[PDB]
Amino acid sequence: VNSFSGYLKLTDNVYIKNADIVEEAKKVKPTVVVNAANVYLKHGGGVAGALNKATNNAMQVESDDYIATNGPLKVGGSCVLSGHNLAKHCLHVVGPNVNKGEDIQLLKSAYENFNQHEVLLAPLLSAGIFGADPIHSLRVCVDTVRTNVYLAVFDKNLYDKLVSSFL
Ligand SMILES: O=c1ccc2ccc(O)cc2o1
Repeated sequence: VNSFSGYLKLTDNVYIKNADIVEEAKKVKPTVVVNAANVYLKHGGGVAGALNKATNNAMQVESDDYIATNGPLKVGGSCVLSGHNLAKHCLHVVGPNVNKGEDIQLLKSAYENFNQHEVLLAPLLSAGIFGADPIHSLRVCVDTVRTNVYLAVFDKNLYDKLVSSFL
């Protein structure tokens, strides 16, 4: 049993809810929240900007030190950093950004990072301002992630379309 509430079960391991991932993280304090990161960990907008704002910019300060030491992530890659006030850990995962021309095949590689964690609160990778089709992102998630993933979908309209089109 875990603390996640109000989710719709899609598969053995994947759950979905219409929720603000920031508000959900603040309520649950999950072991792992996933950030929709870029390779520079520049948390300007979308999920990343909202998560970082909720940490009062402490996520960005920590991320800048990580990049100064390690250099940029790979598209499809990840790193584990603090979850600050939102979670124990934040798994920063880089899905391909269609609005930068990145290979959508890298979305599966991005979701493979989730398998290193038994339970996660996450957004749909490469959705929103990353430009991918969220229906596709949900299909890749279900077909790639084997650990237990609780997906928070920001738009109510999109949530209802993801559920009503799910195979
Ligand atoms: O300001 C916000 C608050 C949460 C949030 C959550 C997801 C997203 O794509 C954008 C967002 O912007």
